[PDB]
Amino acid sequence: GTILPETILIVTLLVVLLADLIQGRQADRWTPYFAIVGLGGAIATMIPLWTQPATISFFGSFISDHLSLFFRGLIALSALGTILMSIRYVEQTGSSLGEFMTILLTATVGGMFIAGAQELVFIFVALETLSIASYLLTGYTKRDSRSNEAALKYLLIGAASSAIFLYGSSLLYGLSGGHTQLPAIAQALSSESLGLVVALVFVIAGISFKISAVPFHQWTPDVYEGAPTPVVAFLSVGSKAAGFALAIRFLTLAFPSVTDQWQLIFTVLAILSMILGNVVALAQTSMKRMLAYSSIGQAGFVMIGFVVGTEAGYASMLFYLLVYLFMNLGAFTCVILFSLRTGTDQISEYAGLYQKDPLLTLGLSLCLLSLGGIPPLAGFFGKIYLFWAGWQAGAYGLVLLGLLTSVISIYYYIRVVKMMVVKEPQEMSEAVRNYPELRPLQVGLVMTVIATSLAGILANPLFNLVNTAVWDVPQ
Amino acid sequence: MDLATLTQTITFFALAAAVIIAALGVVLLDNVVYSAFLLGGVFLSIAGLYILMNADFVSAAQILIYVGAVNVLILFAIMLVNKRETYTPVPGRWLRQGGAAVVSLGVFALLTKMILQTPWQLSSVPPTPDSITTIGQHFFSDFLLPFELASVLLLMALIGAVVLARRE
Amino acid sequence: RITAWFDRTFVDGTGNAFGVVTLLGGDRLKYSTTGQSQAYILTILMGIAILVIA
Amino acid sequence: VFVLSGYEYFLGFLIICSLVPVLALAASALLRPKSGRMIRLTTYESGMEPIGGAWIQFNVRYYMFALVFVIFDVETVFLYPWAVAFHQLGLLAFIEALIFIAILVVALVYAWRK
Amino acid sequence: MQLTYVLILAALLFCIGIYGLVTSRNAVRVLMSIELLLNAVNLNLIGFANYLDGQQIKGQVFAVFVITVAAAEAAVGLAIILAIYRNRDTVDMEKFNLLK
Ligand SMILES: CCCCCCCCCCCCCCCC(=O)OC[C@H](CO[C@@H]1O[C@H](CS(=O)(=O)O)[C@@H](O)[C@H](O)[C@H]1O)OC(=O)CCCCCCCCCCCCCCC
Ligand SMILES: CCCCCCCCCCCCCCCCCC(=O)O[C@@H](COC(=O)CCCCCCCCCCCCCCC)COP(=O)(O)OC[C@H](O)CO
Repeated sequence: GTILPETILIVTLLVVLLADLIQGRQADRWTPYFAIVGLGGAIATMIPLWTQPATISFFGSFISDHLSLFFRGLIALSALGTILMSIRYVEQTGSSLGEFMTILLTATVGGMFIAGAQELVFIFVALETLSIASYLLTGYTKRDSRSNEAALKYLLIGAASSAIFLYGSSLLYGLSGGHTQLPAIAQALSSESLGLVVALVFVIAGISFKISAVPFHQWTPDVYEGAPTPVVAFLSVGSKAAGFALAIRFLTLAFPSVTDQWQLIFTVLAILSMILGNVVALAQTSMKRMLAYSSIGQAGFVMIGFVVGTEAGYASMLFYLLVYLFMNLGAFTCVILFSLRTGTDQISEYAGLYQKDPLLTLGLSLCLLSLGGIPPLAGFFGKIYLFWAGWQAGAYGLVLLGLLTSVISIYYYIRVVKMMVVKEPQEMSEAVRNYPELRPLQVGLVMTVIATSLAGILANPLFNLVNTAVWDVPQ
Repeated sequence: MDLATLTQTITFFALAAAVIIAALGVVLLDNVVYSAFLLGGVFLSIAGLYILMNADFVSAAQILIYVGAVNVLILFAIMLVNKRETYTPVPGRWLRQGGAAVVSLGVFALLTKMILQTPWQLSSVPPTPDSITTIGQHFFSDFLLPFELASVLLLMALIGAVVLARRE
Repeated sequence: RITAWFDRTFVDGTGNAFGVVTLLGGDRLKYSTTGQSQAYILTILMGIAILVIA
Repeated sequence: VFVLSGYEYFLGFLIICSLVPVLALAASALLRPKSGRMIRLTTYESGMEPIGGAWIQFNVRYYMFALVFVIFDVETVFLYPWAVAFHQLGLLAFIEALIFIAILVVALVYAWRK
Repeated sequence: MQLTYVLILAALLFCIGIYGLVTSRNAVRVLMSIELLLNAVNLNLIGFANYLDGQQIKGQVFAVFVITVAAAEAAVGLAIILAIYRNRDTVDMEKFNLLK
């Protein structure tokens, strides 16, 4: 029934099969394309049903409003940016590329389904589809012990988080008679009880694991060091996209907004995220771990968009979640491009890169400064909109903490640009002293870098988009 | 106040005692294979508890999957990883053990208060006996997205597990 | 000779202490990521049953 | 409440069938020679002595053959209510079940190709 | 045999599975504890379906899906454990700590 909203997913699904059968027959294949083409077709399939029809439901089990299309396109674009980086990376490792892109595309399908899902069973199925593929991608490079320990750790944390989320879902199904639907639960239970609070906290425990809200954060620093770096790039953009989409679709629409104790819970988690993820990130030696704690901090920033939900905090949250894509894909593409050439190492080895490779420096400094919130750049306007949507509602303390943490973040984001530019020929690191002198990697790097530098001042075209998406959130 | 209800109560409490003892054996016993078999015991007891709750199909499905597929998998893997168990005691143990114990007891007390406090809607109408045809109707009318996506889930799980457990 | 010394000690130092503290607060709080997945699950379980109390 | 008709027999018969081994094996225990302890209690190694060490040279030969079994064991559970309820469904359920079976067939081909 | 009893039993099984998931040191026992947890969830679902929603049983289909995916997650978890064992040559969960 109304399977039209699925002609965006099934396309990607077809690719999952076609980029798999070709690996069964060929085993030396060009599947990186017709996978980029698959995601391009999936995204181009949204234009016919972004504005032309109204909001539609599959069977009550799926909804295709403008917010759903926004998050689906966001996750598809994250996967498109990750496919580019991971071509020469997992090929340089003695591993296959089709059996990796099938897992990546299945994770993408799960993240795209969880965006527009509005039923307990289907929500669980999409979340678990995402989580299993995330584990498999984290433990892909099975030769390194760090990758295996990271996959084991991530699996043991995520499966427990899913068990808690499932206990919450079962409680939520039992409190409101039957009604596996989300909107049919708000109509059934409309009063705070102990069962509803317990279900709420048990759902939050499984949401915050996805969006990396502390104290549910302690896996990203150990997973970002372990996982293959393009998996980390997809995991910091697409996984947060799916988590925030599910949080909006769940908390707002299912948990009757009469029980807005989750705004208190998320104020707590956002304060704690801003404080921790930016203070501890300040003392790190590897780029991937630094980016992990940075990602925790940025999730804390985003979590002041829908904690003051006022049709402008939601728009601020969505705009920062859109800009975060360009920032982090570009900040991970340069990390991959550096660890590919010779380095394969940490921050201290970046010293002196301005002499040997200036394009990588100009591409990485732009993205780190955007993450820090430097004027005209994609991050400055994102953060300014996040902070004004927070003042305009009444959350003085949250914004006054976000600003101080933004300074703390400017410090350790510019500490890397320090190494990349300062050094004279006597202070180059041992990895740059012998720096040598892959087209998709460069054509993705250039694109994300020119996007993170122009989507700040050319922001008006993608403010109407965010607003028509926010028009769908209930209040 | 009957012979049917007396049997349905005695069997429920027997299966509950079996569940508790086997589930404590799974996690407390020092030998791991005893835990691997008491796990199948847990699964069989829960399969009985389902039958006692008018769910005859899902109990047989559990017996197929849990005590017939997942249990056999766990037994194979427990055999694959035998190295005579030279676990040296670690100092920071009583801390985490005590923390786990207290957090478990507290969460259980909280859940029990929530369960005994909330007024569930019992809806005293006898359930349906033909519980498998209804599940068949819900796979293709209501739960079509999950039924269709479970196939891709199984496929990706197979792919990734063969890749991780491969030998090369 | 007092004022300069003051500037070199009390004012400057007061502006640096903050920074130094923020360094220490990061250097001795990374140890919260202990590297033990069971500890992570304990912190996740301490998240619940506390927000449930508050 | 309990409306599952046929149950009464599965419990009683489960008891009476579990009682068969624990009764034959007890009758055998009552009437049979006592101990035979000293060297009757060794492991059969074709008459020789166990070589020592006694390991197995672990192989994934029997983890993969259980992984692939779990997959299709779940497949059959998903396919049983479709087959039992193939009357009220008719067409458009055959299409979805056929998509399901095609995905599982690609899974089997992937497992058979490696 | 009431709904409250089944729910308390499921909560207690959840408790035991959590204890085993946090305390146990071997690496397969944490997976077995995760299975105990998922069973504690399925018991809630079937109890609610039997008592509250007894005509168009919807907790039982959700339970079928939970069983399916618990099997899948076990199939993946034992693979992860075999991969980590093939390199570290142990399953002592107190030796997979590459940090300070
Ligand atoms: C109308 C029926 C009335 C009774 C029927 C009972 C049938 C079964 C039990 C037979 C009576 C003797 C049983 C005692 C148990 C025991 O073994 O004691 C130990 C002594 C061993 O002697 C002992 O040997 C002992 C050492 S040792 O352990 O045996 O090695 C030693 O301590 C001892 O001094 C020495 O005497 O053995 C016996 O007493 C009998 C054991 C073998 C008897 C087999 C009878 C076969 C009957 C089955 C066929 C019938 C068909 C169906 C009928 C329903
Ligand atoms: C795979 C390994 C095992 C996994 C699962 C194990 C778990 C066991 C399964 C649990 C079984 C469930 C509970 C059984 C229900 C008992 C009560 C009952 O079933 O009600 C029936 C009636 O219940 C009984 O009368 C049974 C009670 C006696 C059973 C006691 C066990 C018998 C023990 C052996 C016999 C001993 C006799 C001599 C004792 C002095 C209903 O009758 P009906 O089927 O005809 O339907 C219509 C009904 O007639 C009227 O409308």
